[PDB]
Parts: sequence; C-alpha cells; structure tokens
Amino acid sequence: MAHSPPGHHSVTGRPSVNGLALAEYVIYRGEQAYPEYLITYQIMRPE
Amino acid sequence: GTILIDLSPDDKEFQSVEEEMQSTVREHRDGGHAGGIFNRYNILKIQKVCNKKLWERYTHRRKEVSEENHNHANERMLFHGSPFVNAIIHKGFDERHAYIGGMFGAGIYFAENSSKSNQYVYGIGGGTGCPVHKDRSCYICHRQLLFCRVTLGKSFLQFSA
Ligand SMILES: O=c1cc(-c2ccc(F)cc2)oc2ccccc12
Ligand SMILES: [Zn+2]
Repeated sequence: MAHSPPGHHSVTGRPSVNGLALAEYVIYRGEQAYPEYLITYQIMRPE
Repeated sequence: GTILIDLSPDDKEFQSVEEEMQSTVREHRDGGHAGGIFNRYNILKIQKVCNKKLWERYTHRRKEVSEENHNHANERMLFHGSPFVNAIIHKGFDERHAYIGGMFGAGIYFAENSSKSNQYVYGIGGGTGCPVHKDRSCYICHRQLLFCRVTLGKSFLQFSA
C-alpha cells in the first residue's frame, strides 16, 4: 500500500470529462473504513 | 467476532440504504463490459455488520484524523465491491484489499456510484464474471456490495478523466 500524499489522509478522484460521474476516493490505511452494510442483490435486465 | 443482522424491508434504515444504492446507478463508458447492462437492482437483502473490535479500530483512527484536521473526520458513506467481501467483513480492510494498479496508487478504493463498485464485485475489470455462468452481466447470480463508513480527513484533490 502507498502512502497518502504528504499532509493528506486520502485522495479524491474528481471526474473531469464524464459530467455524470460521481467521485471516487482512496484511503491508504484499512483502519479508515468500516464495512457497515452488506447488500445482496442482482442487476436487472432493462426492459 | 462479526455478526450479521438482517434489516427488515420495513425499516427506514433498509429503505435509506436501498435508495442510495438505486439512485447512484449510472451508465459506464465501457457500455457495461465490466459490470453488466442494467439501470437498477433487485435488492434481496441488507445486513448490518457488527464487530466491536473492528468498530473500535475505526473510531480510534477517526479521532486521530479528526485531531489532525481541526476536529473534522470528513466522514462519508461510500460503496465498495470486491471479491474479498467475506474476508473484509470478518477481518477488516487491510493491504490485501488494495487496488495495486489503481489510477491514484495502491490503496483501497471507494465510490459514490454504486454501479462503479459493481464493476469490481467479480474482480478488476469484472474478472471473468459470475463463478457459475462466467458472465459479467449475469442477471441470475447473487452479488454483494459493501456500503461503508470512510474517514477522508484532509483529501488530496485529483482532477482526472
Ligand atoms: O468499489 C471499488 C472496489 C475496487 C477494487 C479494486 C481492486 C480490488 F482488488 C478490489 C476492489 O476498485 C474500485 C475503484 C474505483 C471505485 C470503487 C472501487
Ligand atoms: Zn451467473
């Protein structure tokens, strides 16, 4: 695992081409996340 | 020490988690190659993940970040899709769950878009799809995502394509 950029605790990936994309995020320490919900699902075939 | 508690579909907590899942689906630039072709999900179950040790590990670290960032953890709820979802919920996130080849370096990646995390459930690039039918767009096989509490602290902003 890499380190956070000096002076930072995470990276934010801001979308800069696809105007509909939301942001993505990276942390470099496993302790900075807690898996709160487990969601079981299927993708649905469009009609 | 992990236990999984089912939420009832009647529970407001089920309903708000479902809504975040469904409302953050988008179309992907791969035309569905990695994650499948779909505009919405059939939610089959939502469980609350309870582990005291793992929770205290998280809050300990959250307080450290917070104290380094004018008492602001900058906490978010974000999706994570992984072949390792079963190890994550029992042992926590660690270096083995990192995306070694990700655009922002080897770390653990999360998404606001549920459909983006869906692209990693069967591996990077969707791997070979579901174990049963080898289909990245399988409409039958049951998938699992995590909806996670993530401490961002002071976050480095990368503009990118
Ligand atoms: O949910 C994610 C999981 C992963 C992931 C990557 C590599 C792995 F080995 C396991 C999960 O990658 C992402 C990249 C961008 C946004 C979200 C994710
Ligand atoms: Zn399948």
